[PDB]
Amino acid sequence: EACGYSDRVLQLTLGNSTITTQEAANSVVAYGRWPEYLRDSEANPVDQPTEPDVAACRFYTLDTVSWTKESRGWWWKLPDALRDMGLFGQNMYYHYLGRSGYTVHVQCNASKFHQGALGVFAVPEMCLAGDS
Amino acid sequence: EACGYSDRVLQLTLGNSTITTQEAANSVVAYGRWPEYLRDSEANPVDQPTEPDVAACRFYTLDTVSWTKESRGWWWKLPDALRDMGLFGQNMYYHYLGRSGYTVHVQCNASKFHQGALGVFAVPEMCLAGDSNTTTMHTSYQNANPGEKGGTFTGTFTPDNNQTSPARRFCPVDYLLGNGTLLGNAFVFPHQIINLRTNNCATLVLPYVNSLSIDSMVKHNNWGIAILPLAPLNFASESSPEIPITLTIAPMCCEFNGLRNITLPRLQ
Amino acid sequence: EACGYSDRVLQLTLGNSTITTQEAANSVVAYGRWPEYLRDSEANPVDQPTEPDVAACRFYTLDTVSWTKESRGWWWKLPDALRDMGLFGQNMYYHYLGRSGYTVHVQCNASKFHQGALGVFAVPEMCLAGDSNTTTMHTSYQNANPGEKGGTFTGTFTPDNNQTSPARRFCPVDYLLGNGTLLGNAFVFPHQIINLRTNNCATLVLPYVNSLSIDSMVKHNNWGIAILPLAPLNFASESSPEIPITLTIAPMCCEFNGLRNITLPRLQ
Amino acid sequence: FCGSMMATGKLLVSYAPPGADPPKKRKEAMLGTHVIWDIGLQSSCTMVVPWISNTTYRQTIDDSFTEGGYISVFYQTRIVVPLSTPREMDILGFVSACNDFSVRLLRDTTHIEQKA
Amino acid sequence: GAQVSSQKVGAHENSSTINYTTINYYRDSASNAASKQDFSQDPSKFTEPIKDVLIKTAPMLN
Amino acid sequence: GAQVSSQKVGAHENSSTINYTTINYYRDSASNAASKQDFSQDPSKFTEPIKDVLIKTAPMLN
Amino acid sequence: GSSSTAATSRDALPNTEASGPTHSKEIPALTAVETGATNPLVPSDTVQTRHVVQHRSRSESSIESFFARGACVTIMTVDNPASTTNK
Amino acid sequence: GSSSTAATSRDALPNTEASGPTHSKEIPALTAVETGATNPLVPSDTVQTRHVVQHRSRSESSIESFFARGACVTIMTVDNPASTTNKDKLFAVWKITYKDTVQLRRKLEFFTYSRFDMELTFVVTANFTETNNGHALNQVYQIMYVPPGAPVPEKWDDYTWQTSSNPSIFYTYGTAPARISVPYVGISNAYSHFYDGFSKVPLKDQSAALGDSLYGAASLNDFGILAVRVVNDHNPTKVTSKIRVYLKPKHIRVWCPRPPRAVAYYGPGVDYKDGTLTPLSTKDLTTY
Ligand SMILES: CCCCCCCCCCCCC/C=C/[C@@H](O)[C@@H](N)CO
Ligand SMILES: *C(=O)CCCCCCCCCCCCC
Ligand SMILES: *C(=O)CCCCCCCCCCCCC
Repeated sequence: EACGYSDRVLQLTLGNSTITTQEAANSVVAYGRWPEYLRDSEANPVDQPTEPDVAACRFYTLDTVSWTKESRGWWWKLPDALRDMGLFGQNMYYHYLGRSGYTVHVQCNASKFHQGALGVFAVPEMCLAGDS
Repeated sequence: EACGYSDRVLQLTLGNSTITTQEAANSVVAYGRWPEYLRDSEANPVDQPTEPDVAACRFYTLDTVSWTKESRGWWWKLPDALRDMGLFGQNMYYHYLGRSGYTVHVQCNASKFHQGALGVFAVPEMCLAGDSNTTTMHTSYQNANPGEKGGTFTGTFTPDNNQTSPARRFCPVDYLLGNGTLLGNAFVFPHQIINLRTNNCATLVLPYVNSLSIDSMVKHNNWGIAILPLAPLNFASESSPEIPITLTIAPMCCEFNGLRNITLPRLQ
Repeated sequence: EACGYSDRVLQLTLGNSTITTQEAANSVVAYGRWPEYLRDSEANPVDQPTEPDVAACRFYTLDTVSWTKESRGWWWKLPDALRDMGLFGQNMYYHYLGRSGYTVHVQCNASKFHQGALGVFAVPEMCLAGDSNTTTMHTSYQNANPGEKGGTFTGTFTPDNNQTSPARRFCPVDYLLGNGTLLGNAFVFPHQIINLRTNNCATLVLPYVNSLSIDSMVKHNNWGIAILPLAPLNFASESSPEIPITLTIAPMCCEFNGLRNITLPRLQ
Repeated sequence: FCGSMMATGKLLVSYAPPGADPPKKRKEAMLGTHVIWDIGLQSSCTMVVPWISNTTYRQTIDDSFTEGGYISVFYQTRIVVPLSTPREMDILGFVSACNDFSVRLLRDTTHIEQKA
Repeated sequence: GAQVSSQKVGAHENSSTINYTTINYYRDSASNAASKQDFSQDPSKFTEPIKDVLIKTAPMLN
Repeated sequence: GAQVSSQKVGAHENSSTINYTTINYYRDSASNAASKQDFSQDPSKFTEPIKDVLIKTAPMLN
Repeated sequence: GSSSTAATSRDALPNTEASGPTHSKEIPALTAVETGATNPLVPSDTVQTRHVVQHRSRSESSIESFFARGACVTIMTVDNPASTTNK
Repeated sequence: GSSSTAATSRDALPNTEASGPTHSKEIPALTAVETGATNPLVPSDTVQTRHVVQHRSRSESSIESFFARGACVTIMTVDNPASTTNKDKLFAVWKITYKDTVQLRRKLEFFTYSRFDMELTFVVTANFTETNNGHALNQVYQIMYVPPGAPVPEKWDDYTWQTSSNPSIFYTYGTAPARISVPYVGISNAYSHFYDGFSKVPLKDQSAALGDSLYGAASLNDFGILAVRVVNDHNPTKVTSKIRVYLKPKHIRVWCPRPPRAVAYYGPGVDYKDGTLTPLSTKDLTTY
């Protein structure tokens, strides 16, 4: 926009939470598919579903980790990582079945004099190798 | 363009070669004239001309020189500088006559903490002054034509005194544009300034200029590329800084006449 | 033409070169196909091709050989034979790929009192037999490609016996077309006969032939030019007569792809 | 280019079709298909290796006859950085196929096995 | 119930589209052979999964 | 999808054109049998490859 | 009766278009992999190309074609001994 | 539904026309072979002919008709020994080609370039090797096609025989000879019966041995190989089998004709060998 608008500067708003960013490389939508509710044609469980909406469909900030010359990398699993997050974890544990999409926002700022590249990946069914 | 497009960011493509730049001060087209083939109304030599096209009309990168606090300036001549460049030099030597335009791209990057200004000039018939005070117009063919490595300017005029065995070469003094005229005025000539704080390089699109429709590329040099430090290189606090100046040039709409056996010049 | 025109008298003109002949037996166009540029529907390499035109598509005259009572025959390979010929060889070596047709003009005059018949043949993929009986397909790149001077045929097969340090070269026997087949049948191939009593020469217009639209001119030779004495040279009564056979060839509708640095082959 | 924002530079990415001496110096590399990459806001630079071959198809194995040529990289000018900044940085490289790209003659791979 | 289709013809003899006839003998789809009459799709969902559509001639980041 | 053609009939019985029926079972042209329905061409490109067309009643060389 | 018979797996890939020189503000070669996307570039974007009619196909690389082959998943061992054998 | 059905290969040759006497300036009989051309003459041009309705055809001499026959290109030998034997179970590996045998090769070689769908037919015969008396249950052969680049088998029973991607034919002894069709698989627009050049360019600046390569030889591995084995486990009594491969070129096209191979073949190239260069026999100039 000659009016000002730009790829690097975004504002995300979900429920009572809002995230701002002046230095972004645009945003990615997995397989070009935006999160959606379960359609009647594709539905399985016959009972009236529980849709928490704004109470759970908002932004939870996990424990901040430290990046250093020594760091080999970090990993998380969904929904596991959010299992203890306010009303979302409560509704997840009270129900036998549950389905959910996510807006993952990884924050990491520094300085024009710092170097480095973080490879941020979203992997379906991320089965990991054991220690035995 | 609200869409993104900008003066500082360009992409030049000729034949199999492409040049990109994120920090340019636009580009200059000598005398507002874009290179072109020889028209029938203006043609002289009656024989079917040789037009190498993509084989020669592409980007050749010459030997990279070093810019320092001490540097007085550098100079090159066209086509001389490209005489040994792939298929372009081959076609130039095999033919009696030849004409060509050029896209001159002078590359020189640094840092937001460096200082300095490179005055990049395209001079038609750039005749330079000799090293002798006892004789004149005596500079030898070998010395007048350095080829790809080009020549350099001096802050001081020091006359060749060896009357017996003369150096027979040029003594181009910086402030006098190496030719008897004041540098401050070189700007009347097609040019661009590489001001470290503003831009990475200089792009000059040169047309075939001359008293004739087509001439002897081996005997005569149509354009002279002069690069002088308008404002001396300077960095943070380092007493002896340094940065490279890489010069990439591409022949354009170039054509040749009078084909025969290859010309083997006495370049040494 | 009641106006004068005739089969025996021709004038060929390519670029800056012109060939005349008052004693020709017409001219032959291989497989009825006149040389042509690579069509879009049949093209492979996506890059803008290099078309030298008049600079390369002209007449080059190779080293003149001598025909005598003793001569068993001569052979050449294209493009190999023209590899060192002006701008054509230069463009061939600078490019990965290249394709070209040819106008082959074999010159050989004598006198109404001389006898003899030269069988001039244009052979596609002219693979020749080696000098070894202990090993096969062993003829070295250097020996398989004589360049302009070409090679020659032998009335007898004499095997390279030096197992330790092999000659690694061809042993082309005349009556077997140097390749395991009977000479008497070589006529199924595009050709002309230079019968001293009837004509001065042989003109063959060859098209680009091959399993591919375009290929490696340096690694692969598309055409083979074989010249054998069908009927032995003979004059008046002289026991050891002699007459020259001059071979002039011109590349046609030729084009090149995959431009890079010049290829410097190990030709010795 | 994974180096710092304060770090400038100009690199020369080259592609030389087979048949000649594999480029060992900018001079030779500059003579073939190439791209002069200028480091700035636009973090990355893409060089397209055009389909330039004698045969309609190449072999998925090392073969003199179906050889593709040479891909080399060089310093057009030189990586320049100010004080208080890292004089050394890493550049990551990625490869992918253009829309004109295809494969044929399905076969079993050597990249995996079952000795036993 | 015969299903007639076109063969994409490779190396033609010194001998107009050529066809091949197919007929299903079984009641269960699973029993059927592979048609090979398949469709291509644009890689977009993987090569350009970004929210804001990208124009190659312009600056990716703006 | 059946392809019906004519048999060039040799030795006829003491028994009007006779025909034979052909049907392609496979999707790949290569799988197909040889039609034998081939064409002839004039030897010219080999027997008379000369630039200037030649008339047999007249002098080859003139 | 007889039933006879958008981009097909066996359709010819896109033709290469003739491309000339360029001196513009448009920067195809320049980009930013950080965004998660892959530069949709083609030969004609970074070099001077000739016009080429493309005949090649992705027929054999299709999901069905890629797996359209019988593969060994196991070797079962059975037998039939003499009545007498103890085993 | 039903689809029913310019000069055809099987069309009757041109009729001979009635020709009378001649006293003219027209000279058909006279010519000049030097021009490279062959005199298009016919009986009626040099002699008095009667009218004849021609029924004869060139049907059987057409390119397809000429090659429309299954030809033996190789004989593969495999076996199935007794578990105990010290020597390895013998499984066959053949590099696909038409040059291991002479007959079909000479025919294809009447031409420089060729194009065609290939039909491979496999005739399998087995037999007992030892003056034994024990028997063997019906054998099942596995003919695996290993294209250039794919893991070539090292053992009659190693992981490669899984053929997850490669095409394999599981033939059952005593049953109608195995058969499969193959398209025009050349990396070129046509098969090259002859290649007047090399796969490598000897570069001065580079060591002699490095730039070296075989004359007339292109892809070190043109079309991969045929790996054959006996699937059945080692049998107390040893049984040796032989696989005869019949090659037939269908839907075929040929370019640039050549003179047939006049002397004994000597390797995959055009090379001839001493003592075989005298094909023709003694016959006097003036003797019928
Ligand atoms: C299960 C059986 C699969 C059979 C697989 C066969 C595929 C390989 C066929 C290659 C055809 C080669 C025919 C002769 C080509 C030679 O003339 C070449 N040197 C010429 O280009
Ligand atoms: C649609 O199929 C009508 C045309 C029928 C053609 C004859 C079918 C050939 C034999 C089919 C019997 C099905 C086998 C269970
Ligand atoms: C066109 O073929 C319609 C007529 C069909 C006639 C019956 C076909 C006979 C059996 C064919 C099945 C094809 C085998 C895969």
